[PDB]
Amino acid sequence: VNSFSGYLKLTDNVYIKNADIVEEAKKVKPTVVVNAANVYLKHGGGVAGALNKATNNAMQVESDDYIATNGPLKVGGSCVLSGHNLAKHCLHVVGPNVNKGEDIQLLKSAYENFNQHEVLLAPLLSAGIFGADPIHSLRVCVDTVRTNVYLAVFDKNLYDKLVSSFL
Ligand SMILES: O[C@H]1COC[C@@H]1Nc1ncnc2[nH]ccc12
Repeated sequence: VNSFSGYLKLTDNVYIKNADIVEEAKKVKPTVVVNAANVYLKHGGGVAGALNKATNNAMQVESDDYIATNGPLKVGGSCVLSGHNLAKHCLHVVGPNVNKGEDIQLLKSAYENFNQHEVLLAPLLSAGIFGADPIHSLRVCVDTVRTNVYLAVFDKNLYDKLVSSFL
């Protein structure tokens, strides 16, 4: 039993809700919140910009030190950093950005990072400003993630479409 509330159950391990991931994280304080990161951990917009803003830019400060030490992530890769005031940990995961020409096949590799954590609050990878089809992202999530994932979908219209089209 966990404290996630109001989710629709899609499969044995995947759950979904129309919610603002920032507000969800502040309420639940999950062990892991997933950020829709880029390889430079520049949290300018989308989910990343919103999560970083909610940390009063502390996420960005920590991320800049991480990059200065380690260099950029790989597309499809991840790193674990602090969750600040939102969660114990933030798993920064880089899905492919279609508006940069990146290979959508890397979306499966991106979701594989979730399997290193027993329970996660997450957005749909490569959705929103990353330019992928969110219906496809949900399909890859369900077919790749084996741990317990709670998906927050900000847009109500999109949430309803994802549920109604789910096979
Ligand atoms: O699938 C994501 C990528 O593009 C649009 C979607 N964005 C979001 N999803 C959940 N909570 C959110 N809070 C702020 C932005 C946001």
